[PDB]
Amino acid sequence: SGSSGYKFGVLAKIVNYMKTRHQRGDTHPLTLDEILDETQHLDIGLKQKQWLMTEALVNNPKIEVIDGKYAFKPKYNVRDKKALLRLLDQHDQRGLGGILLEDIEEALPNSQKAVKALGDQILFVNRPDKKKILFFNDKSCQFSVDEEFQKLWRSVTVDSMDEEKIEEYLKR
Amino acid sequence: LRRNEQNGAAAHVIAEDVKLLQFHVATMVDNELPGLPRAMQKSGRPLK
Amino acid sequence: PAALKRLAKYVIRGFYGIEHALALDILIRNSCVKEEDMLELLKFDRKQLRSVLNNLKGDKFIKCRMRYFINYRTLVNVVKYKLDHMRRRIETDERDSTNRASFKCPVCSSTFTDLEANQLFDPMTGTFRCTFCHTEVEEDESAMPKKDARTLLARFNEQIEPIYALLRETEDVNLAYEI
Ligand SMILES: [Zn+2]
Repeated sequence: SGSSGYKFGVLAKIVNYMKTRHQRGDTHPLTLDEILDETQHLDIGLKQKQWLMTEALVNNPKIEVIDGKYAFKPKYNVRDKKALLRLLDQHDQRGLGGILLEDIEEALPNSQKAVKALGDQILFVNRPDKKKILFFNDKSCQFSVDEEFQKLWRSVTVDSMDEEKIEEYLKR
Repeated sequence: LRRNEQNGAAAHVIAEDVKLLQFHVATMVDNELPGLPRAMQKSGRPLK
Repeated sequence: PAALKRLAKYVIRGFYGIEHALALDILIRNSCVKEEDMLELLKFDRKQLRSVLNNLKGDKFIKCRMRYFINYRTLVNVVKYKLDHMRRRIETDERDSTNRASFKCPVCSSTFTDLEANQLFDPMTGTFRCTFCHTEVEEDESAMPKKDARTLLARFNEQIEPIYALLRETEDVNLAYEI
């Protein structure tokens, strides 16, 4: 099991505590000692604290530290919960690959945001039920009209050929 | 089948319902061809 | 070109459902939009992205051009075929037939044509009456009408044409570009 310091998954609790304040909406850069104080694991011993810095923090792929104080690492972008309409305005960005896991916790429940989004031009469609969310605008240009699905169902020729020739003969 | 094609057809269902229709039409012609399960009336009664 | 692309966008937005129309928002930029690239361009659902690609393979919008990276380009004439099919549907709605001739027996639910009247009618009381059913006949009049429904269906398809006039004009501009 390689090398483990004190209690198992002390780093995982440190990551959870860093995540909790950001979801709460109180965001501050925290030094490793400060996160340990929040977890109440600050007295883990000098060797164990050194082990966390040398191996546990290094092990994380996305770990980010501005300088003296560590910064939120799972999402580099701050969870503002605002300017969603602006994110939609850039269609190429398409909400900067927004994820459902990032949402429903940025600073409010997603259902409250969804009610605001439904009133706004923003529209929410989820191809994955819980994995991710997509924001898009179809505009008012699209028209339901009459029996549109039946009209598409009538045109099932696909590979069949000479249907266009019959239409051309009527056009002549 | 018509109701599905006319209204909200998934199309995966359409492939299967084709099989039910094809199976049923074949059963009218003969009830026991190779493979082709003998459609029964009730509690194992092969349809005449 | 841009004319054909805009034309397509209008129809495919009001055609395939919001989720499939979203696929065609990235397919409007018909380029190297392989399923791999479209897992970062559409960020859909892998197998479900492929499922709706087969829903757009009934019209082969991007021609599923096998290029491994796959490159999709829209050279299909299906978009022109679909608007022409809508015009054909308007003519079909106009030709739904008309009431024709009827006196209907309400009780037995049998309907009789006018030449049949020379036998349906009663000589002594001069009162139209049924044959197999013997109950007094009722002239269809409003009952069993194919004329009111035919006019209404034709009107509904015609109502789409002013909204579709912009798409028809875009098709005309594309035709001018072709010639
Ligand atoms: Zn009768």
